[PDB]
Amino acid sequence: PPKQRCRAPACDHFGNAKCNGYCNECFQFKQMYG
Amino acid sequence: MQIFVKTLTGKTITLEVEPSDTIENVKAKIQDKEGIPPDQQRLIFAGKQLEDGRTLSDYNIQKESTLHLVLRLRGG
Ligand SMILES: [K+]
Ligand SMILES: [Zn+2]
Repeated sequence: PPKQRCRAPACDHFGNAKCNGYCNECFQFKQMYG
Repeated sequence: MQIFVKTLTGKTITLEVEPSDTIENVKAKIQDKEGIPPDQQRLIFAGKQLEDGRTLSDYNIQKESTLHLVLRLRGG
């Protein structure tokens, strides 16, 4: 599987498992600034 | 006056600010602390997206209020 919002605060994208629950976009940013 | 900005990693950023500080100012402060270009920053308070040319006070952001920071790429 069922759908889930990105775990990033106030992000309304859908998360995925390959990105640990983040959307792809936040996961990219996270790889940069996290 | 301090406010808090919560990032995608759950990290809390503490900013020294004034009620008359603009959103653009707050994003410039975030760029200083974190290195994130302001055009990639989206600030959210009370679930509402904040406009660059407006003050914290315009959004009733108070001492030790907490904002949420969402990051988005820009393609033009
Ligand atoms: K979310
Ligand atoms: Zn996201």
